Amino acid sequence: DGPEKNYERTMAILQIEAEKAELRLKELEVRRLMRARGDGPWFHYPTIDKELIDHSPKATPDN
Amino acid sequence: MNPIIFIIILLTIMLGTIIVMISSHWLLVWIGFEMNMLAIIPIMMKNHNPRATEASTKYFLTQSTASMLLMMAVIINLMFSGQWTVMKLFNPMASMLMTMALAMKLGMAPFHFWVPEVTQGIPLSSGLILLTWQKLAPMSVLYQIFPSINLNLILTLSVLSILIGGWGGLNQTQLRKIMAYSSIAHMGWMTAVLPYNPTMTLLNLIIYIIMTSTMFTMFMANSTTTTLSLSHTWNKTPIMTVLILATLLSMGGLPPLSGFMPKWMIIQEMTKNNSIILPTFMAITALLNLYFYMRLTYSTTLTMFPSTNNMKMKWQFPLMKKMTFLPTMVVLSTMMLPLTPMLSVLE
Amino acid sequence: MLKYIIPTIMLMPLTWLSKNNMIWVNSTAHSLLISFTSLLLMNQFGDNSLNFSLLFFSDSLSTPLLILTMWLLPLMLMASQHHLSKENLTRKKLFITMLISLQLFLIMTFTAMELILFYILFEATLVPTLIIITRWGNQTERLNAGLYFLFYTLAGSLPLLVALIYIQNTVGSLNFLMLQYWVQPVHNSWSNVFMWLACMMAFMVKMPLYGLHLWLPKAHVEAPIAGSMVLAAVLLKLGGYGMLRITLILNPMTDFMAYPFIMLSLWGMIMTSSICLRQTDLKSLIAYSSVSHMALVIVAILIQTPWSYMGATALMIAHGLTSSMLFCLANSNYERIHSRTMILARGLQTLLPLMATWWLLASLTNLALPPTINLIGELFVVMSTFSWSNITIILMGVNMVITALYSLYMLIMTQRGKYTYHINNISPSFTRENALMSLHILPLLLLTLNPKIILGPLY
Amino acid sequence: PFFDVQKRLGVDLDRWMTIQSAEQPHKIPSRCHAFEKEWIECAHGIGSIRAE
Amino acid sequence: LLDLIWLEAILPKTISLAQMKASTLVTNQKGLIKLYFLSFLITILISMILFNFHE
Amino acid sequence: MMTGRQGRATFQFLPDEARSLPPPKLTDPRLAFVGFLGYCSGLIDNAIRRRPVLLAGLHRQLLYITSFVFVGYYLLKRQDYMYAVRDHDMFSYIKSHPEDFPEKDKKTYGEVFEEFHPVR
Amino acid sequence: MSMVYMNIMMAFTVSLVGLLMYRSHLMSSLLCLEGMMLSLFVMAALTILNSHFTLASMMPIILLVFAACEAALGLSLLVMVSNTYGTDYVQNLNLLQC
Amino acid sequence: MNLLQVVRDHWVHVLVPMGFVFGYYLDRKNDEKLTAFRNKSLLYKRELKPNEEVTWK
Amino acid sequence: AKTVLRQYWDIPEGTECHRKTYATTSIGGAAGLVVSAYSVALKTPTSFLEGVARTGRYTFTAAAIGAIFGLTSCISAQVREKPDDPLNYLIGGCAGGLILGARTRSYGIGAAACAYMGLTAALVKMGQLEGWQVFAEPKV
Ligand SMILES: CCCCCCCCCCCCCCCCCC(=O)OC[C@H](COP(=O)(O)OCCN)OC(=O)CCCCCCCCCCCCCCCCC
Ligand SMILES: CCCCCCCCCCCCCCCCCC(=O)OC[C@H](COP(=O)(O)OCCN)OC(=O)CCCCCCCCCCCCCCCCC
Ligand SMILES: CCCCCCCCCCCCCCCCCC(=O)OC[C@H](COP(=O)(O)OCCN)OC(=O)CCCCCCCCCCCCCCCCC
Ligand SMILES: CCCCCCCCCCCCCCCCCC(=O)OC[C@H](COP(=O)(O)OCCN)OC(=O)CCCCCCCCCCCCCCCCC
Ligand SMILES: CCCCCCCCCCCCCCCCCC(=O)OC[C@H](COP(=O)(O)OCCN)OC(=O)CCCCCCCCCCCCCCCCC
Repeated sequence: DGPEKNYERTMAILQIEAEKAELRLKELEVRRLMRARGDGPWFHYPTIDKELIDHSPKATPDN
Repeated sequence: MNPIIFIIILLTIMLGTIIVMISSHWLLVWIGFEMNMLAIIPIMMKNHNPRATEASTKYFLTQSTASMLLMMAVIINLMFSGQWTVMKLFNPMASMLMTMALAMKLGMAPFHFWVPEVTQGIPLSSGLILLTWQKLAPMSVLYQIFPSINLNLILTLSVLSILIGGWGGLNQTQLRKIMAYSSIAHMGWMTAVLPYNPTMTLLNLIIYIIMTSTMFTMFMANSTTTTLSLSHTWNKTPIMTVLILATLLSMGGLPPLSGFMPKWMIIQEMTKNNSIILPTFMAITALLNLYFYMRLTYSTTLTMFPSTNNMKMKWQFPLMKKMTFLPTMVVLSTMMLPLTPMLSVLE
Repeated sequence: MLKYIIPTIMLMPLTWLSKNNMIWVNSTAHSLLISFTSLLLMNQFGDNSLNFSLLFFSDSLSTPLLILTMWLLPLMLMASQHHLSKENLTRKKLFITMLISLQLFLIMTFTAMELILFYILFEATLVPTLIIITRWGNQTERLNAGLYFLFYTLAGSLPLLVALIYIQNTVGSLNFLMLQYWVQPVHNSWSNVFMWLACMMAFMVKMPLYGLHLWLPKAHVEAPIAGSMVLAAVLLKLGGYGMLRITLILNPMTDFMAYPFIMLSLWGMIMTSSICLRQTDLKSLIAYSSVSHMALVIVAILIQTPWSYMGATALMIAHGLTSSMLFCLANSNYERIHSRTMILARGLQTLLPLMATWWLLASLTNLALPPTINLIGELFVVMSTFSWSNITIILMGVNMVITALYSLYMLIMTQRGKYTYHINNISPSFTRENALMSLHILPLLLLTLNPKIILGPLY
Repeated sequence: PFFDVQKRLGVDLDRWMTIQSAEQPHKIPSRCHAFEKEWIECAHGIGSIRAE
Repeated sequence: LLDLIWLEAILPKTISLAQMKASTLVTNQKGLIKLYFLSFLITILISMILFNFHE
Repeated sequence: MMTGRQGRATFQFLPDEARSLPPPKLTDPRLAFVGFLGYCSGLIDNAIRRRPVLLAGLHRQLLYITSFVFVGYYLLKRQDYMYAVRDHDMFSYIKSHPEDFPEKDKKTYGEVFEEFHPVR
Repeated sequence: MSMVYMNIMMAFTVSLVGLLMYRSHLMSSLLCLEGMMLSLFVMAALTILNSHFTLASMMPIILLVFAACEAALGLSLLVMVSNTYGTDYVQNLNLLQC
Repeated sequence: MNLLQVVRDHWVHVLVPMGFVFGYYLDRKNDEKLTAFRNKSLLYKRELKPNEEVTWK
Repeated sequence: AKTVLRQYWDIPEGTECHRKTYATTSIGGAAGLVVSAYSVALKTPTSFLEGVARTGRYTFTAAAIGAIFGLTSCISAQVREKPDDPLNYLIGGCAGGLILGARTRSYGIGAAACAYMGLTAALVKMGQLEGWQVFAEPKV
């Protein structure tokens, strides 16, 4: 292969690897925030479903 | 046993575990454990000898004590939260009790003494159920309550399990005792990563089950339960010695085999959380397990131990044991590392 | 690299599907053809490395190591087929399979772009190497040798795994090209001290570093001849190749973290060279000779100069051919007298004239006669180490005197004097043995004509 | 649940008994019905990290 | 003095010796239900009094 | 971490949104490796039962390859779906929290000071 | 908490200590196991009854049923041990030591 | 027999040579996936020659 | 343990050595009692006085190791005026190792205990300086 093909093949390799590296650093930062704040789709630990509640008038009034 | 009754009992062992895994209610989780314990005792007793009776009794006492502690934790949780949902516990005392109860059920150190003895005292097929299927229900519970688990407690149980499992296996010549200590050591890896990434707990569990299932199946194929009886395999079924070698190296966590994958992925998750000392200690201590796996490979595959004259009679008959799924399991036990990214299906 | 990986993989079905009596002919012929095609890796550029894909690349450092690796496979098949002649067919084929799998792991190891891909293949080479030592070694001690080999390597390489993953979390990549541009200086803290040790100890154990070398005299001595050839010629150089790569991300801490390991190497080379003078086992002497030579490579890598890096690359290649030749020469006597004791068979020049010429040529390259590439590598390292500190010339000078002494002591004891009277089975050298020796020494002396192709990326 | 078979199949195996503010026989309310209702509705959907 | 002795003693021989000793302590058990469950009681008491795992 | 995803259709192997992703190619190198594992399992099955390894029971060997490739195809579809979901979640979060992921004003090497450590 | 819980929790603790500190009879340890269940039944019933958790009123029954079934299994094992050795002493159950 | 038996004796000798051809071919296919900067680097970018359509393949 | 450790790390290095020693003696003494409890439970003593003798022998050894390490390391930090130095612990850790050899009456164990306890103690001090986490809290 000539130097030009290897040179520009290297640039294509570097671009992919640089893009993956930035995404890897971004994922770690995103995970740290989500786990700290709980405001994301990850680390979403379930709470009790409120459709289970019965809203009918009960046997007694105060409830 | 009547074969139909044996099938019904196995299906009940599975039903108990499935109930634990689909239940949203703590009472149904407890019932699943009770059903599971009831159904497994007969398969331990099935060969009727004093050793099988002692193992069944030791197992019953350990599991019943664990299940009472589990119920105590559930009731304390009810008193402090007024609800039964399988989720994070709402009292630190309840968390400690349930964590200890599940550690007792898993045979984690220092609640481990029953695993070597119970495994030794029962047939190989029963030991296969005990060391693989029986881990599923306790792990599935730990998977759901981990946010409320005390970090120091669970990591302490993990470190001790890796240490005790590694040291315990060094002094063993019985195959069933070796697999019991290997199970204890592998247990510590699963729980060590649980606080950080429960998905890697599942990955290690699945791969551990596959490799352990492969080992028991090959031990059953030749009816070998001791190191020296396994050392005759080269002069009966040479291919089995090669398969045993590959699986033992895989269980040792050597690249490029499948057993390296869980160790590799657990180390990654712990380092992402700035846990450097603990994964390094765990990785080094796991060399103990590699040592007594390698000792087995020396007596089975890499050298030729003395045979007996009557072994010549065995040459004239074929293997007639079923060895179900063995070709598939041994391939998965060894050749899966190139497919490691597939672990995302567990997410 | 697929043009080398796939043909290497095909050696396995070739071995298994061949006629029973053609397993050695077929595998030897086609492994030589693969070795011939490896010369296409010599398309190196002055500025940029030859970067094939996301997974693999080759620069002037890995290219000579790859050519050596692929050259060694046919030589090992030739060296093994005599002492495996009574092995049953299936076990012969499995022996060849282990050699092929080792070559596959090695050529991928030397071209891996990502340090964690390098790690997996770097550990992968353990498995076939352990099997070769323990299954086909001859003595009881092979079992113990395998354990020392395995656990010395893993004790070091498991901390390396933690370090590498830590680096990927912090930098975002372990791709070696990326690390050349994103590398940051290492601050001097206790935590970085142990990162440095984690990144280096695994490679130090494989060199081996003096103090951590006890596995080598066991493994190199108990292995079968093919095992010794690859262990000394190539596998020791994984440590050197790994150090040459990973030091990129360890500056400037290497300035002071090098001192304890430079002292171990500079003093260790004199210690191990002295040991050679009193060894009674010929194979053991050759094994201790390797430790002394690799001490120079460790020192050269740690002082991090353009001259020391060229010298280190040349020495690794030069030592690979020489140490493999010496093991093959020693093995040819062993196949006759069935002992490794050096004083047992004397005066062999009288009985085996041409073989005594190979001994002389092997000895002269071992003591680095100019203009051999053994001398070129050693000289470049001595030059750079003199600049690091003039006083080092004393330790380098003493080592060269001792090296000449044990190299010619081995020659004189075995080849000269009077033959042993009762040893009467020294049959003439086989064509196979003579071809095996000349396929070591001929390439070694030819490289003297064009040394630049083994001087590495700093050339 | 580890495997949420109940939600997939839409069958209520044991959810009916998990909380005290769910439907009861003859609409008998638990003593803390109002408090449990208010806590469940507050924490619903936001996850346990936020809810704590 | 160095190669065959001290370089063996300071690392492989001593590390190997310690693991063997630890292994016999772990595996020298009497197989008694009474003692194993007595150790459980110690574990639970330690976990609360010393390490406060219940909090 | 992704257990409670807002759009997690629970206990579904491949939720419907996965159908928007390109399927694995039948020539996928990972699928080819899965088929190879199936072929190895077929050879091992012959070996342990002492049949001629390469020729015995070609029907059985074919079902080993097919079943591995068949199961492998769906596992790869889920694998690719789970990484697509991870990226989708990551980018949505970054958009919703710009204050946490600011674009850096990044300088040339002519402006930034790096210490020189001579190697001598 | 209310005063009664102190004693019910003490009873569970006492029976748990009794369970973990064996003497000789395997039977005496099974009784401690049943004692643990009795204290759980009482504490569960008190919590459920006092809170008027109506649907949970069935839970103590399920607890009792499953624990009695597990006690039947324990008694069966004890009888098989007594058949082998002629006593229910736990010191005879030490074969698996080796 | 000629041709046959000869082929049965010596057909294994195509394996490694066909491995090299296949390995060579796959190496070219990987190069077609790394064309993002073909004729776009600052060092070598140029106008295409009249007939020519890509500077390298 | 949480409290005794907190007390030890509150005292600045190379000062109030008497209070430093009291903390390390308690940590060592507690470890000895824990070891005694498992030993007595798993290897039944022949008699009640035999078991009390074993407990005293194990507890005294651990407390003696804990006292010397705390005393030796605090004094080294004082005469060198180097509070934040791992060498102080390295010295304290070896002194505790030599005590272990003396109690076991073995030179070999003493030398091995010196080397490994000394390095372990030094690593502990490095970790405190650099904030190394053994049981790291989950973050990501
Ligand atoms: C980071 C830098 C790394 C570089 C420095 C590396 C230093 C060298 C490390 C050497 C490791 C130990 C030595 C390994 C050589 C092989 C050991 C050996 O062969 O000893 C033999 C000894 C005799 O017993 P045995 O062989 O079983 O009897 C015949 C029945 N087979 O066998 C035995 O008695 C049992 C031997 C058990 C030890 C197995 C090896 C495990 C090594 C890891 C130690 C784990 C430590 C974990 C402890 C944590 C708690 C403190
Ligand atoms: C036999 C077993 C074989 C295995 C061998 C294992 C070797 C492991 C070696 C690990 C040692 C790593 C060093 C850890 C100490 C901390 C290093 C540090 O951060 O100190 C910094 C300081 C640098 O000093 P300075 O150069 O003045 O600073 C720049 C200004 N010019 O520090 C300095 O002053 C730099 C000097 C550090 C090196 C000290 C050398 C001690 C003397 C040589 C010993 C040779 C090795 C002895 C091995 C025996 C083992 C039994
Ligand atoms: C129609 C009937 C129904 C069944 C049809 C199913 C067919 C497919 C199942 C797989 C079988 C593949 C074909 C196997 C051919 C075996 C023929 C054979 O055994 O003869 C031996 C032959 C010649 O050997 P010979 O010269 O006689 O003696 C040499 C002495 N050493 O030696 C040979 O030449 C054998 C060559 C090796 C066999 C081919 C290897 C195939 C590799 C498959 C890779 C799988 C990849 C999957 C990827 C899929 C992804 C989509
Ligand atoms: C000379 C030193 C001067 C004194 C200072 C040191 C003492 C500090 C105070 C520690 C508490 C006392 C420790 C004594 C424990 C009991 C010793 C013992 O072995 O008891 C005898 C008994 C033997 O059983 P057996 O063979 O059946 O003979 C029966 C004879 N009556 O043994 C058994 O049955 C074993 C079961 C009972 C023991 C349970 C384990 C708890 C005791 C562990 C040791 C103490 C550590 C725990 C307590 C710390 C708080 C004080
Ligand atoms: C001291 C410096 C340490 C600095 C921090 C780093 C911690 C290092 C941890 C070292 C762990 C050492 C483990 C040694 C195991 C003992 C092995 C042995 O051989 O001891 C035997 C001895 C019993 O005597 P023996 O004859 O063997 O058996 C009698 C049978 N009836 O056994 C016994 O008598 C009982 C053994 C108890 C050993 C416990 C020692 C721990 C001491 C902790 C002191 C540190 C204080 C806290 C410091 C906090 C700030 C750092």
